[PDB]
Amino acid sequence: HYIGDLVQRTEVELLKTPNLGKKSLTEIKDVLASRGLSLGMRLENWPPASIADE
Amino acid sequence: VINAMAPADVASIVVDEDKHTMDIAVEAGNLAQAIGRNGQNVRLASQLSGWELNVMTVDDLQAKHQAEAHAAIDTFTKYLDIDEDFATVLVEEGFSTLEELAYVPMKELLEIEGLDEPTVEALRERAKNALATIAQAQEESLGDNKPADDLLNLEGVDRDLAFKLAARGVCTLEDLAEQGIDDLADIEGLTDEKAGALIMAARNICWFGDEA
Repeated sequence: HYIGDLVQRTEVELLKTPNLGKKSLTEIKDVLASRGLSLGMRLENWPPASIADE
Repeated sequence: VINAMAPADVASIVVDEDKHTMDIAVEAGNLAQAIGRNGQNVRLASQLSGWELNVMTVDDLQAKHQAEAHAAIDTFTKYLDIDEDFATVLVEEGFSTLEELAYVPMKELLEIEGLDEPTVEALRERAKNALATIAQAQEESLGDNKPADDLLNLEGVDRDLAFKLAARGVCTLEDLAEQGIDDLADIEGLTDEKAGALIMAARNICWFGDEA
């Protein structure tokens, strides 16, 4: 539901599932061109330190 | 044929076209000497005619013999077809079912109790049309452009599954990889997990095609 969950998983792990399509790969590349998501990161589960509970 | 079964006791044999395959027809009691040794008289008598022989048993012949009468019938009846109650009474007297039987005598079935205007002579014509329909089925599997060698030799997919996948415009394995799970979900023969596995296998064959 959140793009943080998309950033938590690798692009190779998403490419190993056929739920994404060929045009969806191009859309994912267009989204990752801004380098805000799908940059190959690893989170704790959800929250960064700036994302703190208060 | 018989002379090649000597020294023993041959009684009958079957035939065919190019590869007739002399099906030796003897009895178990005489088969002991006829066959002699598993790997000796089965090869010596195989080159006798120059082709090859298939030593069988008297009962075996009959067993296979019937396994042929039911099949020009034992094939989901994909030929003429009309009502079934008349079809049973017609196939009772019918020799060798109806599989391509129009090229045979088209006047002895009129002797059958019930032959007004040429309709049974027409029923056989229906069987001929069924053969054309079978050719149309070949068109459905070739007569209308069936899948390529890449899609057909893909592991985890059969010929019917490849035809069902290629019926949506795809022709190659790359074209199947371009399709999605939702696009392949239009065919009820494939499930979402099976279409996902086939799409993943085609994408892996496309991406890792550099490696053998």
